[PDB]
Amino acid sequence: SRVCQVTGKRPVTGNNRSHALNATKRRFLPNLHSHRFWVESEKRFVTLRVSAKGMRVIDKKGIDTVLAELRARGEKY
Amino acid sequence: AAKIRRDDEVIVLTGKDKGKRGKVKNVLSSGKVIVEGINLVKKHQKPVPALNQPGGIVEKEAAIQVSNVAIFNAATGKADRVGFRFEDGKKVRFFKSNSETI
Amino acid sequence: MIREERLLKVLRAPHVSEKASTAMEKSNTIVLKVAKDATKAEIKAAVQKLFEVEVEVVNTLVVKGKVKRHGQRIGRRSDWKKAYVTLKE
Amino acid sequence: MKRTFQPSVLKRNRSHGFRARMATKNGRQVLARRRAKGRARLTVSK
Amino acid sequence: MKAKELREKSVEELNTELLNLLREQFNLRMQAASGQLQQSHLLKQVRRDVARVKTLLNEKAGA
RNA sequence: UAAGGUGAUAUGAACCGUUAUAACCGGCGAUUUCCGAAUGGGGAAACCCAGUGUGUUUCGACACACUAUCAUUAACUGAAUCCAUAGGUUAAUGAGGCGAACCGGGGGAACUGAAACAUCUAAGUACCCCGAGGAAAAGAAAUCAACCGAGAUUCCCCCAGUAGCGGCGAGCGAACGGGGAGCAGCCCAGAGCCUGAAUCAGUGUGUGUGUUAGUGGAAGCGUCUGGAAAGGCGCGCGAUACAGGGUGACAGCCCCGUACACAAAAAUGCACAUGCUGUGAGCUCGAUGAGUAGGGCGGGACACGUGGUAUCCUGUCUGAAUAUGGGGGGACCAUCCUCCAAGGCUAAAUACUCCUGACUGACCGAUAGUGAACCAGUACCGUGAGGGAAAGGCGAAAAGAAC
RNA sequence: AGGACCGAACCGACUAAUGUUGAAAAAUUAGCGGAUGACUUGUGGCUGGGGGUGAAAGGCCAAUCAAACCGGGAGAUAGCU
RNA sequence: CGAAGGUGUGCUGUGAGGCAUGCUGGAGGUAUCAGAAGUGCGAAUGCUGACAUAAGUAACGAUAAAGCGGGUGAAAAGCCCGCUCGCCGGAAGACCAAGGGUUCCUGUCCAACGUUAAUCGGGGCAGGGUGAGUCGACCCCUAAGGCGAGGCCGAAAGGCGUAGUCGAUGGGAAACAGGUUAAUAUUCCUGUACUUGGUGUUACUGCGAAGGGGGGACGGAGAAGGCUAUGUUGGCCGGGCG
RNA sequence: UACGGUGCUGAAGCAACAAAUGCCCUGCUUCCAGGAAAAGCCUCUAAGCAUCAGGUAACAUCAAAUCGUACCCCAAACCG
Repeated sequence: SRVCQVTGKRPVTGNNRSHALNATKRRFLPNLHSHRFWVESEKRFVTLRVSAKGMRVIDKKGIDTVLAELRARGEKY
Repeated sequence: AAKIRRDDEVIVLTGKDKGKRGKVKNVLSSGKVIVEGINLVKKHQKPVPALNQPGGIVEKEAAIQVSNVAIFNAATGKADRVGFRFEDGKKVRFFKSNSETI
Repeated sequence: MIREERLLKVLRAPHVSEKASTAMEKSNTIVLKVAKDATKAEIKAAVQKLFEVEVEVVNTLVVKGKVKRHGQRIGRRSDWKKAYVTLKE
Repeated sequence: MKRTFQPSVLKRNRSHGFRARMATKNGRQVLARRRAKGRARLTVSK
Repeated sequence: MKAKELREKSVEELNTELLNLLREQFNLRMQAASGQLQQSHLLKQVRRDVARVKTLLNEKAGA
């Protein structure tokens, strides 16, 4: 669905409050983006569906670490 | 665990025929016995053709309860309560109020 | 084998009726009430095993027992199969 | 005058049958309510 | 028959006596549906004997 | 246990046993058609058609086994593309649906009150969905307190309709602290001493205690009434039993029971001891959880509606220090106080009854009580989801009216 | 040849009468319009509740339609009888 | 040697009420003083049941039409039989699908059902009856459309969809005539046939598919030809002469 | 003769004419609005097979299972 595959950002719900504080139910959607990554360990290009915060996690720790944690969650990469 | 059994000789205690005595023909599942010569009921038998055809007013022996009858002690001259003692390995009946096994 | 047990199990009753007696005197065909599944070949094998006779063909039919009423209780009767077996002369 | 129930067993068993209920989630919910209340004829499967 | 009397028996004889019981069963239900058999009760006990034999067919052979 | 049985309306005919494999009861087995998660494909549920291999063929066919889909592992393979993956096959292991209520999470109303109504209330309630257990959640301080100190969580009585929140309206409503119930602490982020060391899951053996069949079980007679005595009159007896049910009217002494004393071949619940399989025990030392805390924007939760509003959670955009350090003490600042987040495990006290047994009732007695005391979710109505009744009593016994 | 003509089947429903606790919760009788098409019909599908469908009346959606039916919030609320 | 309940009668209190008692009934009721209440009905277009009124009133369901004799029986306008009359005849006839499910036939019955009677019936009760290589289903193939491994998408539920797999209302091979029972007949019997598979035997030889190609394979209107179903007349045969 | 009917015996069994909406016609002619799909059937080879296996014809034998069949079907039996 609309799930960050690295970080797990489920689309949450919320109240939309206008200037007169009239509540209307709305949905918060993450900044999901499909990305093609390069791993020199597999030496190829993988396809993930991540968010920008997830992209910064890919920047900070190694992609070989995030891939093994994704395999620890038993997910698909 | 039944106190009165089939070929006993009993007396009734509550009934129009109180004090009279007879042999037991049958013990039914309801908790009723059939005693010979004691309960007499006039059945108006409607005869069916494809069988023996009496017609008439016939006589049968109806039922009275197990609680009403009592085992005649046949030595004392009146009734007695009966219990279950353990004589040699079969559990047996015995007359109460004197040490007598039936 | 249970095949022998099957052919011993199939045949239930010989059938007695007016159309039964008419077909029996006319074309030497007996009428039998059989089991529920009781196919053609199993019926023919069972009569040729058990009555020790000759058989040409067998005509099968399934008949529905009538929906009777007893007091207020409706009861649909059993559902049995009848087979006309045409013996040889 | 042409009444509203002009019956046929094919549309009847295709719409309200057993398997058309069992293939659907809310159909299985309907059958579970019908069993919990305890009706004799469950659906029109006949 | 009585249970130990079938416990001592052997399996091929168990099968032949099964088939003899079934043939006996067939003759009885044919005579019963014809109008014979004053004694109907025979039929019932015959069925029970078949059951007893088949019970040993699942125990004298193997569970 | 057993001298009586073949379930009931519902009698019969035919037989079984009576001193013991007639019946009834209890543990464990065997069989368990077809549909049904339905599992070989399909489908209008209770049906249609298969295939692979075995071994029986009287040569026309038989009977049994397996064959779904996914997750995980393993092994043969294995493309564009050399490699190597994707993919494919086979096997093994697990999952699947049903169920009354409780619990946790994901979503989430409006009628209604405000004597209109939009903020608010109703209410995170109804309902939908997911998941698990006999309970579940939480849970071992980056906690409260006040310069005094306590020690995880949960639940009940107070505090308290109190401080507060609020078109400051309707309403919502704490905590600190006190008294109880119950008590429990841990391990990884790591190395050398250690390898059956203080435990716990799973096996057997041993004892006891319960459960699933059961056994013994006290003590009385006469007379009048009456259809019948259990009533009245008279005279006795039992009671670790006078709870109760029946018997031809109300029975402690007529029957079944009750108090009481027992009883297991077999199978299992519970704790206890005794052994296997895994597991480390405990020291000396180093470490102590990063796109994280905090922030800017927009929401949500704490009693707290953005308010002067701390705290937690976050969708988005950022971004530390890392014990010479960091949080919290209800804007905020300095000093004091106490604790060490960004990793987890954990019994009991707690809410529940689809169901099993006993026992109780200033609860009902056929228009009441469950809708249903009776063959009731039935008859009937509706395409359907769904709706849904009416209906007890002869007598002590059918002796149910021969003729 | 014809969204041609007259006219049965078939599809409708313009007029009058009888019906109104009917024979019938929409009819019958005597007339009437179309009748080779923008027709009619048998079978089997599909679209659904603030939605479907509509040669458009707010018409039809199981005799119910300016928002179906069934269960549930719910014993809504009622300054009214 | 007679409780509650039912039904009268007589005394009694200011009132709700009470007390005594005849008869029916046939086994329960309960003083006094306290206690708890599902505690008191004439109305709610109240609810359920029973019964009234209109009332022995309207009506008896098409204006196709009945009449007589004989039968059966306790009873005949309605049933069976006969003879006339009358109605439909592009149906009010003969078969089917769909839809019902025993309503079909025989014996027996008339309490309920039949807008009356009923000996009758689609009613009660018992018994009997549905025979398939060729008709139809199932089976092969597909349309609209449904489901749909992977897949894509979606807070969950799930949505769509590829391979496939289902889906006749369509495409695929096969049988006719006559006879017969009360109830079945293109199914049973008589006569004459045809299809599609299997195995083996004989003779000639390349077969092999899921791939290719043809074929299946298709609109409306019009008009004419050839024919037949079928009908009329004449002949032929049988009977008649009223 | 149950009195309904069973069983027996059976002559002719041609011609002309009329003729359809039925068959040739899943034709012919014309018109624009341009008029289903796959299989059984016929044929062609691919991998593979190659004494064979198959295939063709002939002959013999066997099989064709299972389910529905009664009755109404413009109605007293279907929906009202």
